[PDB]
Amino acid sequence: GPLGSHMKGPALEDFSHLPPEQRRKRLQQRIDELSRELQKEMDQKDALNKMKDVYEKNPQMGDPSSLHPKIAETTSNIERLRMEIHKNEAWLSEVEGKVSQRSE
Repeated sequence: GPLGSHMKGPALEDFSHLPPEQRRKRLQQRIDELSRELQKEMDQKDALNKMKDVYEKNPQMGDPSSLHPKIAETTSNIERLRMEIHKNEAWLSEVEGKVSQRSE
């Protein structure tokens, strides 16, 4: 089944198996991790872009093309982490719209 929740290990695209209130609490914690993780990668990219420039202005360091895989993967992790923030926010859009567990 294409909709059989084919998730990549710890990368859950669900969090629905727990109730909205408990859910959003974990979503906030997930966003916490991902945003803090992303902060590293975003900085890492700028560092790599800076580093690349150093390799360009001063080949003393080495070859800038050897840093192309660096920037590529670094940016890929940036996208990866950011979209994982988005998925959480997407669920929050639902969860925070229905914080009540229906009627009593």
